[PDB]
Amino acid sequence: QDKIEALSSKVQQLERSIGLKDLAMADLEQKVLEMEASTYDGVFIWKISDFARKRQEAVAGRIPAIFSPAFYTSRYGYKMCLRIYLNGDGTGRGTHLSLFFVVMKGPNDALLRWPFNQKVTLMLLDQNNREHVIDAFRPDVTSSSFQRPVNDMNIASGCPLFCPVSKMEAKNSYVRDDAIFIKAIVDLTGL
Amino acid sequence: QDKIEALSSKVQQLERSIGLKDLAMADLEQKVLEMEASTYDGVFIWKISDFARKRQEAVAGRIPAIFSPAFYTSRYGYKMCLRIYLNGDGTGRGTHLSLFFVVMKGPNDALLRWPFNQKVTLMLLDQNNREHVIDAFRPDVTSSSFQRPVNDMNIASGCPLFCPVSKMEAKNSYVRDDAIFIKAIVDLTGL
Amino acid sequence: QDKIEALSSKVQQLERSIGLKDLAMADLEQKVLEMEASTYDGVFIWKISDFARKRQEAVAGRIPAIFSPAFYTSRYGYKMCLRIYLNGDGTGRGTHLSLFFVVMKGPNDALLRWPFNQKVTLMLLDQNNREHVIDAFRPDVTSSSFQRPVNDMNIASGCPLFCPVSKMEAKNSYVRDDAIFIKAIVDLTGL
Amino acid sequence: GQVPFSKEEC
Amino acid sequence: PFSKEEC
Repeated sequence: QDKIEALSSKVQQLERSIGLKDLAMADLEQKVLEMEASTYDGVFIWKISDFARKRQEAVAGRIPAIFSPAFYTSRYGYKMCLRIYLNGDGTGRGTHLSLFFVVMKGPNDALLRWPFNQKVTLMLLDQNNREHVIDAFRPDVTSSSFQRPVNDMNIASGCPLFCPVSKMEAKNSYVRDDAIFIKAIVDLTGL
Repeated sequence: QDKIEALSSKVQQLERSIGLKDLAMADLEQKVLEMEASTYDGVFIWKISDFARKRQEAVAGRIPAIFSPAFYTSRYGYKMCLRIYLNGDGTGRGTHLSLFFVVMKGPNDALLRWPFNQKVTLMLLDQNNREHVIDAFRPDVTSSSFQRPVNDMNIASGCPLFCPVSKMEAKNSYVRDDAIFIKAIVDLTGL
Repeated sequence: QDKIEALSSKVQQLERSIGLKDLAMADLEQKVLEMEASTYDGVFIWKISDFARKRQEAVAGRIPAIFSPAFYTSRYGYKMCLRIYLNGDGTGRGTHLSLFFVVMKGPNDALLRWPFNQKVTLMLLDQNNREHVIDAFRPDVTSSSFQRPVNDMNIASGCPLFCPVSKMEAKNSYVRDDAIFIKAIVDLTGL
Repeated sequence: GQVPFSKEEC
Repeated sequence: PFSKEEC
């Protein structure tokens, strides 16, 4: 009667202790991965593997968008990430590959100037280094995308008509080994 | 009764193992947090969060001083960290925020010149970027603080009267978001 | 009756779980160690501790060669590591410490030019900074060691007669505190 | 363009 | 110079 409950008690407590562990670890893993991808010079190269599958999940509406890992303008600069719609968003829904920029809440924001006002250049690399698709934009100092973060992420903004889909879904040099490379360069003028 | 005995003893060694996993896990998280904060160009920005809570543990003498993560002068240069007493130490006990510099035992100390002889500048950043509290010092070559490390950390030295406590326990611009930023700059002349 | 099994079972689940956990924990600690050692400027310094023991395992033929952690030419450049034979290889077996360069399969290999054609410099550091042992080579564009990696690592290539053994099995300044330091510098011309 | 302004996702 | 593979 007491022999059973004693073992049972231990059982529970043991199962609980084991759980609070995997949670912190699943967490720590995510942290390590993020650190592995970050840069601190405003230049970021994002490799998106399993393009075919991710390309489908977007057409089938299962997974419309994907965020990229975060990167920075400098060791203690702004925090930013990218977001892509493999089958278009807004004026690009179903016809283009829509790509956006995202200002994030960083650890040093209180030491930075707001609103964010740096030029941003986005590229879809040609793995045949012949013709990289490129586009750029300057932030609208009045938009709420470039205002100091109250939330983890502000509203994204960028290029809804960044690149035509057909320019992928055929014989091209942007998709090699079922993966594409997106590149972003944040102009550092005045920083 | 060997069945229950076997079980009891099994749970015991099992419990003990989880305990070991916990120590390794914590040991690994500390590691990761340190890789994340480290820099290799002699410039470090230490953000102390939960300032009020930490400021209070200091007054109550529950936790007198705190160490900052480590940073380096170059990818393979000296290893250093900072130490702060939020409620003072020595000539500043109870009246000043005492900030010190610490030469640690680095993995490449045998390739470096000793004693440590680089100018060190320390700052309390004003989050309005108007007037920073700044001070600096050149190492006393004869002191024990700058000799090649035998232990993990040499005896710390720096500024006992770095900044007046009242300069913060009131309306100020150094403490914002219940945090303050400490910046250190190690002159690399001669390296 | 069954209650006894009702525990031996879960307790068997827990051990299985706690067990499958530690493996992941293993891979995580390895990832963290790799990240801790990598550089992205083509300059790498490898500290080999427990030199005597590893020197013996080499002579006794138990452990003929050791790989070094991986480093890079740039944030998104080639991935590389070093391989050393403490008691020699080929034309250097038994008489010289042999040091080779290894090209590994990188995350961005699709964006890089092949074959690998950079000048590589290798050094054995004098912990007295008087006379470092140095040697360099240019890649043989026709060797398979510098073609785009199909496997995790290509055939190593470098200096079989990098440094004479006697030059350290005696009274020298290359071995100190039972450790030596190897340095690698990849010329970045053209990148 | 000079400065195409960015457009918010939607 | 030139490199030599390991044997």
